[PDB]
Order: sequence, then structure tokens, then C-alpha cells
Amino acid sequence: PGTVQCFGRKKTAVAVAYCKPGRGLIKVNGAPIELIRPEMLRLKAFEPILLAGRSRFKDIDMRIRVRGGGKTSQIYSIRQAIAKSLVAYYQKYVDEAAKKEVKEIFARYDRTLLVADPRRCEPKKFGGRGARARFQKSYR
Amino acid sequence: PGGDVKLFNRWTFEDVQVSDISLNDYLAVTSMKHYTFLPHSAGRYSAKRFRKAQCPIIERLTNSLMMHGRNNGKKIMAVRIIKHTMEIIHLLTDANPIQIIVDAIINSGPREDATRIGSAGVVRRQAVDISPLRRVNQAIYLLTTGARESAFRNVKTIAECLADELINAAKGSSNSYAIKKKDEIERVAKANR
Amino acid sequence: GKQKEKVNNAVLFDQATYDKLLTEVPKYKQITPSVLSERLRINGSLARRAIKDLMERGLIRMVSIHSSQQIFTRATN
Amino acid sequence: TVKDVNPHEFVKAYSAHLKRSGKMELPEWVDIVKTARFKELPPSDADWYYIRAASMARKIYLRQGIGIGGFQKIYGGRQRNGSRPPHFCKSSGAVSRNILQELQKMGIIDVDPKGGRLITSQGRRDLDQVAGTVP
Amino acid sequence: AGEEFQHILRVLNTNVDGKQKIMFALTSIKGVGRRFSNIVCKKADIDMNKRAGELSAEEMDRLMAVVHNPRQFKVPDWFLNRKKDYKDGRFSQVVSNAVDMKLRDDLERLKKIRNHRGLRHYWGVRVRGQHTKTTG
Amino acid sequence: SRVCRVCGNSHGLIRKYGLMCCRQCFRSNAKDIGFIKYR
Amino acid sequence: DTQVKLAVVVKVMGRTGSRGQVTQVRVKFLDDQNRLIMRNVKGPVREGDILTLLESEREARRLR
Amino acid sequence: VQHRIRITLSSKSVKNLEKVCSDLVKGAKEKQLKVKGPVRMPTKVLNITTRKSPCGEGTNTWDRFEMRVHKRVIDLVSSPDVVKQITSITIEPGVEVEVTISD
RNA sequence: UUCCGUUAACGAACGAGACCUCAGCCUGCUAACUAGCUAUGCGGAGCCAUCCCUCCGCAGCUAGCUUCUUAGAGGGACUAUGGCCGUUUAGGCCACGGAAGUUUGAGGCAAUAACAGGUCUGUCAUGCCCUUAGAUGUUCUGGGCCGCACGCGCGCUACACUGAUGUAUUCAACGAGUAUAUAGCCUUGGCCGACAGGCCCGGGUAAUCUUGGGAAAUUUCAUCGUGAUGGGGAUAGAUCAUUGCAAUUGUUGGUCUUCAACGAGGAAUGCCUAGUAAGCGCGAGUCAUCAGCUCGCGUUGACUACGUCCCUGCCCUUUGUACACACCG
Ligand SMILES: [Mg+2]
Ligand SMILES: [Mg+2]
Ligand SMILES: [Mg+2]
Ligand SMILES: [Mg+2]
Ligand SMILES: [Mg+2]
Ligand SMILES: [Mg+2]
Ligand SMILES: [Mg+2]
Ligand SMILES: [Mg+2]
Ligand SMILES: [Mg+2]
Ligand SMILES: [Mg+2]
Ligand SMILES: [Mg+2]
Ligand SMILES: [Mg+2]
Ligand SMILES: [Zn+2]
Repeated sequence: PGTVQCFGRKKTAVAVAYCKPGRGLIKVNGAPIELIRPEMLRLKAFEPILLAGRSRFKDIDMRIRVRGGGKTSQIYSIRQAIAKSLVAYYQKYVDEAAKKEVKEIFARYDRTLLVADPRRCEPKKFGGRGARARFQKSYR
Repeated sequence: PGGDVKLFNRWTFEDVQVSDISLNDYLAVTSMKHYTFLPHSAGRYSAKRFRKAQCPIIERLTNSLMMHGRNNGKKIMAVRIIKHTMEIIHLLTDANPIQIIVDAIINSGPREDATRIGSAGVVRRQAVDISPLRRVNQAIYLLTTGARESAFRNVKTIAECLADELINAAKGSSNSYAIKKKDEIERVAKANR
Repeated sequence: GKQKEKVNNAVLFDQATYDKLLTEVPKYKQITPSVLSERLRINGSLARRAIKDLMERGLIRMVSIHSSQQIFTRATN
Repeated sequence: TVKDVNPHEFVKAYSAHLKRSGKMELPEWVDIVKTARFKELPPSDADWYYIRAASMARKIYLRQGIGIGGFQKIYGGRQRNGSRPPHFCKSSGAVSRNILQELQKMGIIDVDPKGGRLITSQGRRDLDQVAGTVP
Repeated sequence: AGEEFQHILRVLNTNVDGKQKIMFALTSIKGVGRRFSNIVCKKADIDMNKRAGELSAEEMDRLMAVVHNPRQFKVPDWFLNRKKDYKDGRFSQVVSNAVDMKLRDDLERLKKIRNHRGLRHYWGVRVRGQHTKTTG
Repeated sequence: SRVCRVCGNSHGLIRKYGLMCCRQCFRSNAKDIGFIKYR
Repeated sequence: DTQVKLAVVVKVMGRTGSRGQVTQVRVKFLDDQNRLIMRNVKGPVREGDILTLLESEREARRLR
Repeated sequence: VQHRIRITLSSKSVKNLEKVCSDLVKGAKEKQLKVKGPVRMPTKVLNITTRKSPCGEGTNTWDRFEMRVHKRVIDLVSSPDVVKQITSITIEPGVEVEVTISD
């Protein structure tokens, strides 16, 4: 009865990973994750995958989809949604205690894999272009 | 300890050993926690004080790389330059290029400086000591400025300018902008001692 | 140096980088980038980036090309 | 297949593909133009027209209903206006058109009901197998 | 490989530097921009990866031909820089010193005609409707 | 050839949404037309 | 030949300077753990930091 | 027999709109209609920025107005005689109702 | 002037805080074919092919569908727990936990007394005064506000290689769209066109059509190789087109050509403490056409600092005053 659909979120980039209990497929938008294309930030999207190992993926297919945001925002949503779909799937279908090792490895590496970042772009105030800047001021 | 984590999956952090027990706190190279695969992270640093002594040394330098306006706001180019530099450090010395980075950060840090103190009612400058965290701050800033003005209007590229400066600084020679400015700040403070 | 104006002064297309110079320019560290010796062999580029297209098929070194066209070097193996 | 491969080498394979897989017609202004108003020089590529075709071929591969104007829009770019601030400028459309009539006369694509250009069932075959023949 | 490498060429008496692409060396000629240089090199059918100076004399001759009879190459009326002239009306690519000549032609026309544009040139201040309090 | 519905002045109109008022008449009748100023 | 000595910032006595730029601290020598000497440091410092100290004699005085 | 009718409803006030829609909805449930809604539609936020000075000096200070318009729809599977059997009850202030006969 | 408290004071009013909005969290609730997964059915293409496995398109009495999207009602955070400091008061610093521990962020509103602050050039708001036909009224034609020895202010573009040009690759949010007449504001698709821009059949009064906004910067592949160079794009010549009844003192946009000064900038000076500066484009106002501006929106995204009264000021207390239009006395 395995079926999860778990997400992750960044500035505006929202990423949703829906899973089957297949064998080894992990794609992004139909394209393999092996090709994610900030091609220096191709380590980041793999970080959950390499922290856990494929052995924790030999029974799942992740057709993860990402919409909105920017570019690095999307990388940072994919990381989050892979991590959060993994922990949701283990917690509901492997075991709570067996999921504990996964969360403690991830939160050991960092905490931002699993928990979204509350930071957003804050509105710009009249009297100067900039959220916190102002026009240059002249006295004479 | 357990460290199957190599930045860019080729450059092993294990066997990293900083002589300065002063900066063993302020360099993020030793304990299991500061290791990351890539010097780019969406960190919520700067929210609280001293939080940056925990930022990875390579990421923290990468942040110092993206400077002078045309180059503010592009960390991807910065990590790219770090990779090319970081490769060619190995491609010259055949030792842990991380050791080269960290030993250069150590060796390019002033130990005494001159502030503008006054006492008992009158002010005129006096020399003081350097807290190790601003030691490290200024080493990062000053190595990076050395590389940048070595690369300005020069066909030679930034990755390799920065590699040249890290290699000869961690060597300890007085061929780096970084160590030259270090030594002059130190001798001015020694003057105003 | 004047290293693409000079691309045609026939010593370059005769012996200069026909393992006369960058047989030894590697020898310092045995693996010393073309881009990095753009100034250790002070000579600049595109008479130097053509020669490494030359010397890969002249079969004398290993190569990495990436973002900045950032090419590299290795002496003999 | 096509999604399974690096987004560049597919275009590098396919550019030589519709060079050597037979041939076709090609209007006799291909060599002068800038292909977009904001550009500055004609493309450095000698076989730039085929790479144009390959890229637009995978655009139509993985989307339906892309127009004469949508192809302009997806190929436009940044226009530095001189001392003025730069902006977005759409590319030129008559370059995209004859690419579409080439792929149409090759049957790689064809005009869509509801508007646009949709991949042809056999053009799908062509692109999928040429992508399968990549590392 | 420059067995006979010529460092300055004297093409059309403008001192083409012999160390640049035939592409971006003809730009020195007054009337040959980057674009018209590129199209001249194409329609003279020349190997482009070639420093002008390693290039041969037949090729210099063809460059001559394509720039003194361009319209015969089907090259459109709209690269040329004297479109719909009013002396004659022919479409021409005016050349190194002919450009100076033609510029003086237009200016003297306007000077005689008493144009606002022409007297504006004759006074020296800016000619294109521009504010002039704070610039020029 | 366009003035306020209010004061018949041809400077500083707000033509968007068809207000056809000047920027000052719109502030003067602002909150009763319904531009409740949460911010 | 003065050899640099390391000391630990046991407690920060204050933040002195005309402009408020210098922290004024107590350093406890690692080498002989009974030498508490009081110094001026520049930059952010918190308790327990090991500090590189070129000269030993130069000390601050309370509100220097 | 039983046709397909839609009710298009919008206003300026959250509370008042939420009261009207619930009135229609419970009206539908009393007569056991095949009712589907009330689907909520994204709120259109008219905005204006105006320099709040009337003469133009001092610090350049603007004020922003915003009218929010809230869009709602309900689908009813009924005959229009039943529709006017129902939708004659009190309509609360400010809310606007524009029933439409669909395909 | 927030409180504890002291207390010739007692008790009260505004201001602060409270209040409102946007943003951050919820796999909890109400729903949603104008939004959208998910599964199945077929349909295309690849493939140990015969079935399957993968990417795609189409429709549904598929949902014991609502994660994604929208927006309603709620919930949540209070420094609650712990530690140390504290009259163990008001509180403060630290630590787990949590999305959130500068009041969580940002704004909106914002007191008495004023200033001879700005506006009669916003008003059929307005006293007094001037004008009232040969008019400072109103209308029309043209010029003018735009004229340039020169000084100043906010900005735009750059001085390159951490780059320029040329392919390829692909990701937002704000918002906006009058009968606009014989398709008409936003404009899809098709054709003509190198470009500008044209002709055709359309869609939308809008989560329906534009636009699920295919934005740039950035990302790879080459090309330039330190050179006032292909950086830089002012200046001007020639021509076409669109808007407009009308483009001249070039409306604007193209094409080709001209390739100007600018080598990181003197004394001095501006803003800025985290999605912030900086970099990047987009929308809106203005608009028949003109956005280097102003107001909003997102994208990439940091150095330093967590302090002080040194400078420039504000608040309170003591203090001195020959000042009170108040030290610009
Ligand atoms: Mg460089
Ligand atoms: Mg607040
Ligand atoms: Mg004026
Ligand atoms: Mg201003
Ligand atoms: Mg580019
Ligand atoms: Mg240029
Ligand atoms: Mg100031
Ligand atoms: Mg506009
Ligand atoms: Mg006295
Ligand atoms: Mg006295
Ligand atoms: Mg007096
Ligand atoms: Mg005085
Ligand atoms: Zn008005």
C-alpha cells in the first residue's frame, strides 16, 4: 500500500516528490537527477541520495516535480523534498525507529534538509529603491 | 573520525591538522559537523553573533570571493573559481589542497594591529592584539583582495591567481600580496607598540 | 606576451611548443596547467590555446576543459 | 531516451543528423542575418542553422502549440540599449519560420489543431532514436 | 607558420594590421564595420580562422572585388551605407576616404540650403534635438 | 481633452480603472469610493 | 628573541576605546597557569578564546 | 429535466460574503440539490499609489490604497424555477449575485 | 512616561503597547473540472519486444482525491520549560524543543504645542485687491517651456578576461487589459517580411483569452588573449517603418556606417546590519507614441558589526546664563 507525495519549499520554489514502491528510479521532471542543471549545484540535489545511499532507494521511484522559484531555489527545494519524502515514506512504511536513524543522519549533516527556510523577499519602501536602502541624500 | 565525505567527492577532509590551537576553534575543518560536500549553502548565518566561526572555511572564503559589484551576487561563479583553484592546488603540490587553503589562512593572519585608542582624556593611536576571529576574517578578505588585484587587467585568470597566492603564502614566502600586507600591518603595530 | 599576434612567427609552428618548451615547463611540477603557465611560460593565449588542441593529438598530456574554457596540463605519465 | 540524455549532446547529435539524414531546401539568406534584432554579429557557427533546427526540434518534442511568436520569445534575449538600461528583446521571426517549414517538409513536425506546432508521430521516432544513439 | 607573414598590409591604403583576423582587421578601413567585414569575408569565401598577414594576394583581390562590386553578389541593398542617395540614387558602400568626402557633401548641401540642421553644424552645438544646459 | 469627474483639472489624473479624478480629488474622496487603506 | 605566547580570555572586562572599538579582557597564560595579565584585544572575542600574544609586558589598566 | 445552473457571487467584505454564500448553500442542502461549492477564486487586489501631498514638497511620501474583490462561485444542478424557489431569501449587504445558465 | 517600586501625592486622559495588513507554519477542517495531482483506460516513441519499464497526449460515475494551487475559519508563540544573573520584583543572558525565541519580519495608524514650513498653479475651498470686451476671460495658428561660455543635484552606461560576442540550456512574482465599430485594449495562431513592422481567422470584461507569464543575471560550448582591443558606445551621415491631423529643434524603433571621452577616479560625501547591500530583469503609473524616473514584484546573494559617545544629532536629570525672533542670541 505504498504511496506518498511529499514536498519541500524555498524562497518560492516548491518541489513535490510522489513515490511508488518501484525499484530504483529517481527522476526530476522526467529527466534523471543525474543531470540536474546547476552543474556545480549538482552535488546539492544528490546530498540526500549520497548521505543515505542507493541501498535505501532500491525500493522506491521518485518522480519529483518542481514549479516556480528560481534556479538555486529549485535546487534547494529538490534537496528538501527528497529528504522530506524519504523521511515520510520510512516513517509510514518502514518504521518509526528505523526512520529515526535517517533523521539523525540528516539533521547531523545539517538541519535545513528537512525544515523550510522562513526567509522571503521583503517589500520595498518608498523613498529609495531597495528593501533597506534609500536614495542618495544631498544637502546642497 | 567517520568521514566518507569529500568535497567535490575527491578531496578528503580527514588528515586535516591545524597547528594553531588558537584557530582550531575558529577553523571549520576538524570536527564531524562542519564537513560539507560543496562550499555553497543557503545558510541562516549572521542572525546571531559569532555564528560565523562555524561556517565552513571554504564556503566562507567563497563568500569573500564574490566582490566588487559586477561580481556581487553570484556565488555559483565563486564556487566555480574555487573548484578550478582548488583543483590546480593539487595539480601543483600533490598534497591536500584543503591543507594548503587552511595553512595559508593561518599564515596570512596578522597577530598585532594598531587601533586608534585614547586614554585618560586624550586620543592617539595605539597597538592592540588580534582576536582570532578577526584574524581569520582579515586573512580571508586579504588573500581574496590579493588574488583579485593580481588578476585585474591581467590575461592570467582568477582561479590561478588565487592558487598562486595561496601556494606561496602557505609556503610562507614574501611573494604574496597577502603576506606583504600582513607583515606591514604587523610592523606598523610593532612601531606603535 | 604578444601571444596571438605572434601565432604565425614560424618558430611556434616549427619547434617552440613542439616539445621544445613544454617538455620542460611541465617538469617543475610534472603537471602544470596550460592556463596556469599562461604566465609561467609568460606567453599568453590563443597561440597557446591552439597549441594544446595541437598537443592533445600530439599525444603528450591529459586535459580538462570546463566553464572558463579552463584547460590544464600533465607532462608524460 | 531523449529526456534521459544530457540536454546539449542531443542537440550536437541532432545537428549533424538532419545534415546527413538526406537533405532538404535552405533559403539563400541564411548567411547574412543576426537572427535577432538585439544581437551584434551573425552567428560564429558555420552550421548554426542546423543547431537552430535541432534545438527547435526538441522544443516541439517536449511541448505542443509553440508559435511563430513563441519561438521569437523563447529565443530573444538581453538588449543592451547603449547608455540606456538593457531590456528584453524578442528574436527575429523569419529565421524561426523557415526552420519550421524545414522540419515540416521533413515531416519532423506539423501544424496543430487549436493552433501551434506539434511533433509528428514519426518525427518522434526520429528524435528518440537519434537520442538513443548517444553516450 | 608565417613563412611570409606580413605584419601590415596597406589594403586600400588604411594600414590593415597584420595580426588580427581578416574579420576584425578590415574594421580599420573607414566603411567596414564588424558586420560588413564579416559579410565581406563570407562573400569573398575566405578561411576565417586566418590572421590577415598569412592570407594570400588572390584573397586580397577578391576582398577588393566584393567591396567595389558588392551588389553583384546579391548582397542586399541594406548593408550598404549610402542607401537611396540623392546625388544619383544608387546604393553604394562608401569607402575609407570617400566616407569623409560624402560626409562633407551632405554637410555642404545643408550649409548652402540654410538648414537648421546645417547651421547647427556650422555653430558646432549638438544637432539632434538634445538638451544642452548640462552636456556638451 | 480629459479632466476630473470632480474638479475639472487636467493635471495629475489617475486614469487607471477609469477613476478619471486627479490625484488629489482621489485622496479627498478616497475612502468613500472604497479604497480602504490597510496599507 | 621574543617568542609568542598564547593566553585564554577568561572574562571580558569591558568594551573600551574612544569609539567603542576595543574589547578589554583578561588573559590567563596557558604556559604557566597562574599569570593573569590584562590586555586590549581587537575584534569580536568571547570567553575562553586562545589568543596569540606577541609581547607579554604590555598590559592595559582598568579603563585604559 | 434537472438543468445545470451556476451562481456567480462577489463582494468587498470577507464576513459578509461568507455569510451570503453559506445562506445559499444551506438553502441548497435543505432542498437536497446536487450542489458543488462554494469554490473560492483568487482575490483581485486593486491598488493605487498616490503622492499624499497636494502640492509637491517635503519628503516624497506616498500612500497605497487597495480594494480587495473576492470571487466565489457555486454550481447547482437544478431547474431555474427551483432556482427562483430558493434564491429569493435575504441577501446580506454589499454582496453581489449574478446567476448564469450554463451548458 | 514600558514596568517593579519609591512615594504629598490620589485617581484618571491621549501618546507607547494594544489594534489592522502582507509574509512565514499546518500531509489538521470547508470545498474546488475557471485550479491540480493520483490511478486506471486507451492512444504515440523507445526498449529480453509478446506482455512489461520509461517519457508523452486524450476523455471519464476514478477517488474512502486536495500534497501541489486558490481562500475561508481556526490553531500556533507566551519567553512557556531549564539554567545562571537579578531587591531572586520588573526583567535579562544562555540551552533543548518548535516553522517561528531582535515584539518573528515588514509596514499602516500615530499625541499636545507648533513652523509665519509647502500649496490661492487641485477644486463652482476661499477674504481682500486687480481685470470685466479694445478682457490677465475663453477659443484658434504658430513659437516657447527643450534655447547654451559655465556651476550644482538624483541617475543611466563603462573603464574589461570574476569579461565581451556567438550557439545551446531553463527558472519567477507582482500585476494589466473602457462598444475599444464593424475585432476593438491585452494580444494567441497562420502567412508576408533580414528588421522594422504588415494581412488573415480568432480568444478574454479574465485562476477561463493573453500567460500554466519560456525574464535576465547566472549555466555549459567556442570565439577574442592585456591591445582605447572585438571594453566603452557618445557624436554624426545615409535610408525604412510604426503612433499621431501634424515628428521641424532629430517622437520612437530598426539597417548600415562614424568608434568620441573613459586606465578604479582630487578635496570631500551617500546609503546600508540579512534574503539585507549589491547584481539582474519584469509589471504598473505616466501613455495616441515617448521610462535613463517613481511606485511594486521576483532571481542570484554576500563582507563586516551585535558595539560606543569619538563626530553629527535626539530624550531625560543636575548645572550656569547679561539669551527669549532663545547662541544663526
Ligand atoms: Mg583574468
Ligand atoms: Mg514590527
Ligand atoms: Mg522644465
Ligand atoms: Mg530624488
Ligand atoms: Mg552570453
Ligand atoms: Mg562593444
Ligand atoms: Mg551624513
Ligand atoms: Mg510604461
Ligand atoms: Mg559664570
Ligand atoms: Mg552666577
Ligand atoms: Mg530679554
Ligand atoms: Mg556667536
Ligand atoms: Zn481633481
